[PDB]
Amino acid sequence: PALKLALEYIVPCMNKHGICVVDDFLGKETGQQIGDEVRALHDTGKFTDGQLVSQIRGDKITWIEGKEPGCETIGLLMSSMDDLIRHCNGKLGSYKINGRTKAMVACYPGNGTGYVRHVDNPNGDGRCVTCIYYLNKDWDAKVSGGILRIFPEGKAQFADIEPKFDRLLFFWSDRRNPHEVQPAYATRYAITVWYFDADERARAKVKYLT
Ligand SMILES: O=C(NCc1ccc(Oc2ccccc2)cc1)c1cnc(-n2cccn2)nc1O
Ligand SMILES: [Mn+2]
Repeated sequence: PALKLALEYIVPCMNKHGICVVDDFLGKETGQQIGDEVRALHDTGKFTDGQLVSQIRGDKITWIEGKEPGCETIGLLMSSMDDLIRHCNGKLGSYKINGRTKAMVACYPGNGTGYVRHVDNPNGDGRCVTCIYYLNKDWDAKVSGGILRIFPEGKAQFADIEPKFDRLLFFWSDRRNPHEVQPAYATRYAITVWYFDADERARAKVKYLT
């Protein structure tokens, strides 16, 4: 359960490696339901965020609050993510997590598109923990690719994360974990939520106002 999973794995694993994976997070029924909602978003051309603003990502994204009609199971996923982070309260490094972003739903077309190497939060914008959920049924990375490769600072080796179905991924959002998405040869879906550190976000606000 959430508390046991948080205190006995996520907290120790995050403090040791900064990268954490939870498999079969929600179960098959809920996983396929989340997939159905995401596919509905894709089929009705909802991945149009940024499409009206001038400058280059190759994927398509949309932001989900979780309470929109047809997005309820995504909201349920977001609730479960929150339960875990809440049960970690105060024990995740030195962070005091007080908020989060909406869910970013990302679609990778499958024509070799991936995501260039980057750092999620390199300039202290307040994001401390990156949470990704994968909903790709029967993903065989040997053929379909789409592996997320993370290069943790203070490790010799890199960490390869297959976007397997019903998999949850946690990692520090700062310079410790640069990462890239390898080319995708099948439609690849991911849902990402970012949690905020209170004081770092306050410092960021002060910088914006100063
Ligand atoms: O950083 C990102 N996008 C910009 C962003 C994200 C969240 C934000 O929320 C807030 C809101 C308010 C204050 C601070 C942050 C803001 C900007 C971002 C990071 N990785 C990826 N990957 C794609 C594949 C693997 N990784 N794609 C991304 O688009
Ligand atoms: Mn990223």
